[PDB]
Amino acid sequence: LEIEEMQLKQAKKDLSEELQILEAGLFSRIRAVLVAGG
Amino acid sequence: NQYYGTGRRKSSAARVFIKPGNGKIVINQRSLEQYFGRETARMVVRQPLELVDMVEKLDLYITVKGGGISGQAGAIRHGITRALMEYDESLRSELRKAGFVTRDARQVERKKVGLRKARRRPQFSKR
Amino acid sequence: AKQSMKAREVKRVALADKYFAKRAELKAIISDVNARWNAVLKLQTLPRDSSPSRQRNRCRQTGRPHGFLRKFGLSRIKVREAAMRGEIPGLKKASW
Amino acid sequence: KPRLVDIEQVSSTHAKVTLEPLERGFGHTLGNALRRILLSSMPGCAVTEVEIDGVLHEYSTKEGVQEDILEILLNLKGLAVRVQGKDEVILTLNKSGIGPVTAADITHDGDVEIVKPQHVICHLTDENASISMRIKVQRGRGYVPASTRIHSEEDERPIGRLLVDACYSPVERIAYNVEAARVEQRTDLDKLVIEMETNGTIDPEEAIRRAATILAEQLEAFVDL
Amino acid sequence: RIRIRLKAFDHRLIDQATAEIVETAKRTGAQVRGPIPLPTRKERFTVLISPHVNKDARDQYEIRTHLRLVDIVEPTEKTVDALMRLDLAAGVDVQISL
Amino acid sequence: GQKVHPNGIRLGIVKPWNSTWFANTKEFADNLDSDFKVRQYLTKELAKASVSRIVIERPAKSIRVTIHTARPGIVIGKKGEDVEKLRKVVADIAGVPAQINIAEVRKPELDAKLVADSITSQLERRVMFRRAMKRAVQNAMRLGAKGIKVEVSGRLGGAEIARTEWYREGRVPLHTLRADIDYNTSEAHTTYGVIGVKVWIFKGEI
RNA sequence: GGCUGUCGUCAGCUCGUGUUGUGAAAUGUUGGGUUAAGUCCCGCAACGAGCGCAACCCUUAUCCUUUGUUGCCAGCGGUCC
Repeated sequence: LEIEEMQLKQAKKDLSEELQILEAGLFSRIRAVLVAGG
Repeated sequence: NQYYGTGRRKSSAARVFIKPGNGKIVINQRSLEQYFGRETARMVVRQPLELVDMVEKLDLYITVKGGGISGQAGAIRHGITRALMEYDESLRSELRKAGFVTRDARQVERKKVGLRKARRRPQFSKR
Repeated sequence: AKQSMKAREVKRVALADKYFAKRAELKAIISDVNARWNAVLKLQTLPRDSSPSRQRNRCRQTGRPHGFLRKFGLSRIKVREAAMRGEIPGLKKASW
Repeated sequence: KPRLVDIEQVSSTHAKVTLEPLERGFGHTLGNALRRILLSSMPGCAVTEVEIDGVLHEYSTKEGVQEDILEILLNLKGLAVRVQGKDEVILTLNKSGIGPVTAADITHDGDVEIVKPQHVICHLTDENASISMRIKVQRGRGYVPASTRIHSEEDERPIGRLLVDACYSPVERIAYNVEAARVEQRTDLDKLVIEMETNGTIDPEEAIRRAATILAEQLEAFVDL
Repeated sequence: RIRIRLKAFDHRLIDQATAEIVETAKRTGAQVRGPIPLPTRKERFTVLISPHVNKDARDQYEIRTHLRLVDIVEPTEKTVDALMRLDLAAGVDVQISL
Repeated sequence: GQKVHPNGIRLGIVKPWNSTWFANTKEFADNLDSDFKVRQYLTKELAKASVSRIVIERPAKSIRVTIHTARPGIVIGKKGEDVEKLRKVVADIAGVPAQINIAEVRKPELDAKLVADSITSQLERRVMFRRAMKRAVQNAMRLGAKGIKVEVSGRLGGAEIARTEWYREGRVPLHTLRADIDYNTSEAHTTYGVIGVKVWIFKGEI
């Protein structure tokens, strides 16, 4: 259970790291254009 | 020059400095007669001195501060007798004969639980 | 030690704090040469258990009020055990 | 007998000591004997035991560090330390942030002397990443590996305490050279020039004096037999 | 001049804890007038052994509070700032007052 | 009664304190107090953890706490289970950043505590006192050691007349301070009475 | 249970083996000296061993090494001694 808990925590970390690089970067880019236009 | 001699007994601290000449004696800015003189028997301090012809011999500058009369007087006697031994390391036999070279290890006593005064056990007329 | 008893003390602390510990100080002024208002002297009776004198310590371990020692807050035998078991820092038999 | 003088100090590590007046067969003899002493028997100080935070054993990987625990342990061996008064001392490496760990970084306490401010231990490659290892130093004579240290331990529950091969030798390299000289009234006399390289934890004049003292203690028994 | 005090419950710790200063806190910058022992504060206690009755019981305990002074006699910066680098000792009161 | 604590009597030499730290009359009062709460609790959730002693270091607002146990792994947790829990439980209990380092007990047959908590547990398992008391404790003599005195209180077996038992091997000169012995107690509240036990393991001399 | 007082700081209490009696049991541990003491020395069908007694712990009695603040003042010096 300790291994599978660690594997689950690392899996959530890796996939969230993808969502923070892309999706934070994409969300800020879309928001920056909306602020300039509006 | 000078010759030091600790000496002590019964929570006492003797400090006598024997100088060549001057039979004058002072203990803490006081006379051996104005601090001890006319006491119970403070004739012990100058005992070892006269024990070998003093007064017109050497000097005694003491600085004691520990224990009551008896003791504070016993300490000095120890320091002095100890001191002279320095001026002449060939008079030990003499001083030892009297019993000055040795210290009065016989100290006070410690009280004890159950008792009332370290030894005085409580009475129980009925047993 | 009883369970009820070992509880009252607990409260005697709280109240003797929320009030007296800092509030009694107020009346302590008037009820003292600080130039003794009767009203202030009377107001002194608002509580009861609220007093720093109504506490009998009691063993911090068990509760036995007899044999207390602010040092360990324990009572005789408790200090005895804790001591032998080294549970108490730097403390061994005393002999001299 | 020879007179020890003329210390040509090149750097903190390197040096070149000379002994001018020596007999025809005294150039090679003392020099070769001292070479055997200096390399084999040389008192010093080095790392023995290390305990890292968030690491149960070696052969793992810490979060926020590119260099592995096994690679860090090897770098710790190369780190030079010199202790004056204390026999054993435990240092603590408190540091964090994006960049390399210079070399010092440890809190400076007691008699522990540090001679390396550039020597790389590890590289931090993340913002929040942090490291705090307690490093132990021990005094000895020669090379003591990690395999020997697990024998007469008796109860070693500290699993975090990852062991390293100890290396208690200050000298890196030694080299003597005998060259002829013409002193104030002489026929044929060798000039012993001892070139010595150190880790920087002990002076060259102090090392050569201690090396000659070891040979004198050994030779003392040989006279009376 | 900054004064340092060390009061432990025995030499098993008060020793190393003090030698540390003289060694570390005292290199060349700090002057350090010297390590003194100072009188020990002896506090013994008598507790009734038996639970209730037997007054003649009692047991005597005591806690020796060993202290040391030393104190550095040189307010510099390079050496007077290498002491904080020492906070170990699981029991060595170090009142660093001036 | 007529015996001095074979441990406290030596608390000065050859025997360290299971709680070394400084404190003044002020906090000292509540200090040893918390130590009890934390120590008493560390057993409650770690009884079967086979824990021996439980030291408590205290530098400054950060107690250490070392739980010596023959069974470290079980006191460790699922790679963080146990540790985290305890290390966190020491929260308001001491209101300070309290750590926790486990210590592995070498040869759980020579440590008093264990050899005591064990025999008592076996008793609670409906087992003949004599058997375990002797054999199930005799082991302390096979893994080494020189002398081990055991002791089982009264009420052993069906009987209203409480009786104490002997059984000892090697030599246990508890009359020697330079002897150093591993003494510890252990109860066993059974169907009736509280059969006690005392372990006296003589681990070498000086 | 845990903890305590008492005979009593008394010198006592036992075990293994061996031997002795049909056996409970004895011997050892008794005897001769000796010591504060089952302390020691001889003896002796007993030879050894454990809990004890002694010694390790503290404390007090001399001196030495070391450090010298709040402690000290022998010398030298300045004195709001």
